[PDB]
Amino acid sequence: MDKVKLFQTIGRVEYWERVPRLHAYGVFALPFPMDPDVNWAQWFTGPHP
Amino acid sequence: FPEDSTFASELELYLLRTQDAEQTGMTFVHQVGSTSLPVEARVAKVDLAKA
Repeated sequence: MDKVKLFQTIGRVEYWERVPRLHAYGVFALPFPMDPDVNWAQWFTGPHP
Repeated sequence: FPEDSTFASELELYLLRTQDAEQTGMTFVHQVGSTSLPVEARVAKVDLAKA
């Protein structure tokens, strides 16, 4: 109440795994620049992959 | 003209000019997690000279 405060959570991490692909299929990737008008932060919110 | 001596008649100077390919170019910029892209082709030249 006043002199003793009980247990109370502070923070929380929800950590996830990645998105897999095929080993034998072979990745081919190239870097492109963003389109700035799109809200790119909206796409990257959730921790689940 | 400091003097010099030889035993033969005619004097041939053969100059070999060399324009090596100059080490130019910057490394290409990319993002981590990408397949690389190759470099351009450069040229070296050799010319000679007779006197």
